[PDB]
Amino acid sequence: LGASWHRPDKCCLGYQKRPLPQVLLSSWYPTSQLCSKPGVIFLTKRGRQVCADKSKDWVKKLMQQLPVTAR
Repeated sequence: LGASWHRPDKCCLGYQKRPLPQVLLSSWYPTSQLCSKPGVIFLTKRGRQVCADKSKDWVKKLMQQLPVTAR
């Protein structure tokens, strides 16, 4: 504990598991590499974040459909 927030557990242990539509998606940001199984989270336009693994199929298309959260 102690400012645990300082630790961004973005390395979602599990992923969406389902293919979401880019019709409402915005972009996607990659997690750290110091994880047991880090992938990439998708930040919908106005929806929410979604952990996914580029390894997937729909997650791959999105990567090409969207750029990446850089800021």
